[PDB]
Amino acid sequence: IPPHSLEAEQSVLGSILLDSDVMDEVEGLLPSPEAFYAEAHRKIYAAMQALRSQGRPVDLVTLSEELSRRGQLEEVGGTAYLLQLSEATPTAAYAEHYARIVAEKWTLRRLIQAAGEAMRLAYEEAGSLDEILDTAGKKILEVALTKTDTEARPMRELVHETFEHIEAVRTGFKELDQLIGTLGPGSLNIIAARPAMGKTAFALTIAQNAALKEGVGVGIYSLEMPAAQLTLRMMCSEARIDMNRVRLGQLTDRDFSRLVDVASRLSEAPIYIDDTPDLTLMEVRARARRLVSQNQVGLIIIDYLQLMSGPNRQQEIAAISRGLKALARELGIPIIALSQLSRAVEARPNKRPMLSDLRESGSIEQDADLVMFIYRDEYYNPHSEKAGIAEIIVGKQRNGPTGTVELQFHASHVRFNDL
Repeated sequence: IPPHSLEAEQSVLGSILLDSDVMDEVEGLLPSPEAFYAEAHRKIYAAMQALRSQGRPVDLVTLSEELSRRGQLEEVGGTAYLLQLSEATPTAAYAEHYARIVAEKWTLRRLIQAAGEAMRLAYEEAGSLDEILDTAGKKILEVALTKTDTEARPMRELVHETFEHIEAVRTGFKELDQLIGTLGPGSLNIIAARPAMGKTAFALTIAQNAALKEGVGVGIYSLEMPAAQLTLRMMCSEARIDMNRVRLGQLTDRDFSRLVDVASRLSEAPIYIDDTPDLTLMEVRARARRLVSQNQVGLIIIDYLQLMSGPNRQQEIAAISRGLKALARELGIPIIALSQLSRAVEARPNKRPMLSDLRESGSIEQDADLVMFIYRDEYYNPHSEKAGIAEIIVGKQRNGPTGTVELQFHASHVRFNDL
């Protein structure tokens, strides 16, 4: 008994016949013929597009020519139906309006199908519970995130959307951003370093710059430390208070209000932290979808990869990174995954990481769009003069070349600042 609007479909086709220039507008809201419920209208529309795909004016004459060629001129109702579409509407000025109706009715049908797909998957019982729930959620979430079902999208549709976007997440580090640009939609980004190098501190800075400055929602999978503590660290770091040394009864009335103010700014940030300790890939996916749909979220951080479970430790990690790459794509947002490195990195004179070091943790390099390492000279040389300086080595990216960019690191309250 599927939702549709025969009148709106007719008005759309009819108003295109009255003025083929509305086709611009209409194709925006109705990119794919599948939007049309009536088999007939779907054939008509597909032919009207091909006529634009050939650049020849779409009217009552050329449409019959194109249809009868393919053969459906009678299927669609003859040129008499075509005639009726013309007169059944007095203007072309409302094209957009009727298209919005047709577009919306389709989404409902699209949802009906996705839901029915989930329902059919549960009955079958083929595949583990995790796999069922994963596909069920992917289908449903696709209805809201993808504009069509079309397997291969036409360039015209694609160009329209990219151009629409260029008439209108960043790391926040001005010099790094120059080198790598933004962390693109649907990308896996990897921050890898030896433990205690400051990946988390680094990641949380990005999280704050994105959420507080750019105003983009950011979800954190804090697999290692509990949410409560991660929150204390952000407050205390910002407010310049070493919570590990300084006790409560040792706070000045001044710097106390100071962290209440730092706590005020943080409290308004759209940062969501999930600290469930031992998540599988499937679980992270399932949670991500719930998070992303309940909240405006443009960034996800996994801290850190090696603490995730499997359903060979290299192969589990490689299956995880692959699944995260997929997730990023499915949601159209960047995902940061933090990664630990082997002691292997340290068994050589030049103790700084390089892309090669990653093949030790499986085929992870292949699925990461960006790879950034963190090296500090203080880590392997208590004396050595590069104290306050930390270096971020872009091992792999697509917006520019490789390169080491340097930032300030104050070990005191564990922060990263521009140079």
